[PDB]
Amino acid sequence: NNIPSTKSNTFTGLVSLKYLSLSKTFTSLQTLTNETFVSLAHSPLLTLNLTKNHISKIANGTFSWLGQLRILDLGLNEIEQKLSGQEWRGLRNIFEIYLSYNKYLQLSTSSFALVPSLQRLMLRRVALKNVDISPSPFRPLRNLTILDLSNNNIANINEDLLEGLENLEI
RNA sequence: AAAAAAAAAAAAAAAAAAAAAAAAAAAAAAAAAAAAAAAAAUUUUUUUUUUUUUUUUUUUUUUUUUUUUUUUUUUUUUUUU
Ligand SMILES: *[C@@H]1O[C@H](CO)[C@@H](O[C@@H]2O[C@H](CO)[C@@H](O[C@@H]3O[C@H](CO)[C@@H](O)[C@H](O)[C@@H]3O)[C@H](O)[C@H]2NC(C)=O)[C@H](O)[C@H]1NC(C)=O
Ligand SMILES: *[C@@H]1O[C@H](CO)[C@@H](O[C@@H]2O[C@H](CO)[C@@H](O[C@@H]3O[C@H](CO)[C@@H](O)[C@H](O)[C@@H]3O)[C@H](O)[C@H]2NC(C)=O)[C@H](O)[C@H]1NC(C)=O
Ligand SMILES: *[C@@H]1O[C@H](CO)[C@@H](O[C@@H]2O[C@H](CO)[C@@H](O[C@@H]3O[C@H](CO)[C@@H](O)[C@H](O)[C@@H]3O)[C@H](O)[C@H]2NC(C)=O)[C@H](O)[C@H]1NC(C)=O
Ligand SMILES: *[C@@H]1O[C@H](CO)[C@@H](O[C@@H]2O[C@H](CO)[C@@H](O)[C@H](O)[C@H]2NC(C)=O)[C@H](O)[C@H]1NC(C)=O
Repeated sequence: NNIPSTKSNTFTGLVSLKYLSLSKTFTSLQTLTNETFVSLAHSPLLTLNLTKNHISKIANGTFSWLGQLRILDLGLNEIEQKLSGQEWRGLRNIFEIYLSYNKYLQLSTSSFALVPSLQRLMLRRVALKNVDISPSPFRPLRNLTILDLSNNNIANINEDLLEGLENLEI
């Protein structure tokens, strides 16, 4: 679809919505703030698709109202930002992360400490850099089961990386 | 009482020529020093500009194989309008 962007009360009234797909829907969503998904405050969403939406920047607390959100898809986008952890603020019980197929995703020591209840995490084709800092960004995470960092040209990995990820299987 | 010649002692003052010394200043010659400086012969750091080797990401191009559709020119054959 070709909707420019959402409004304050676009999705207001959906008190039972749990499956939402917005793939290749928004063309004027270059920058994401915390006033986009405000309409879904009362929606117990479980799946969220946002691929091919030309997402390039998200603000702190954008998904704060998505407390019950478990599945999110931000792949196939043009994200150009520095991860700090506050981008995933408000995710009380999140299941997995879809941020593959990007061009720049810089990781920090606290980029993922806010949400430690993940299950899967793949960063395929994101060109991530500077993951040599200690402690590792994945240290707080405990229930990761699938971890993919392929097609990103990892410069270096140290001993502190992949520490304590006992639950990992793939 | 006083004045003078030969012979002998002389005490003081003003000058000088020498010897033995001693402080003071000024000249040099050697042993050191503290330095603000100067190079030269051995180690190496940081930064800028660039060379070579090696491992990989993105994009583009060539070829081969497989496969889905828009068009088809053929129809060996089958009942026919
Ligand atoms: C959505 O994103 C905007 C943009 O970052 C957030 O606005 C920012 O909010 C912080 C926190 O309040 C502000 O920092 C501090 O604000 C207080 C006033 O509350 C002020 O006294 C401090 O000096 C400091 O500035 C920040 O200025 C503000 N920035 C902008 C551009 O608005 C907003 O809070 C976010 N909302 C949610 C729900 O996440
Ligand atoms: C948002 O919607 C899109 C479109 O429906 C979903 O894309 C689909 O994603 C799945 C899983 O990534 C794809 O399945 C896999 O496809 C690859 C080829 O890309 C194949 O090699 C695998 O064996 C597997 O079949 C699926 O093809 C793909 N469909 C389309 C039309 O792109 C996307 O998953 C949705 N995001 C969600 C649900 O979070
Ligand atoms: C969204 O949240 C992140 C994480 O809280 C914010 O990043 C944080 O920004 C502050 C203010 O710049 C940083 O504090 C200072 O950082 C400098 C280094 O940039 C450091 O030298 C100072 O001593 C001080 O700590 C904080 O470190 C930084 N945190 C992280 C994890 O990056 C970001 O500003 C927020 N953005 C918005 C729009 O609200
Ligand atoms: C990490 O995974 C474990 C195992 O799935 C989680 O423990 C479960 O937590 C739920 C909800 O709190 C309980 O209903 C289950 O009974 C727990 N299972 C076990 C075997 O203990 C744990 O909560 C996860 N960690 C985080 C931070 O979410």
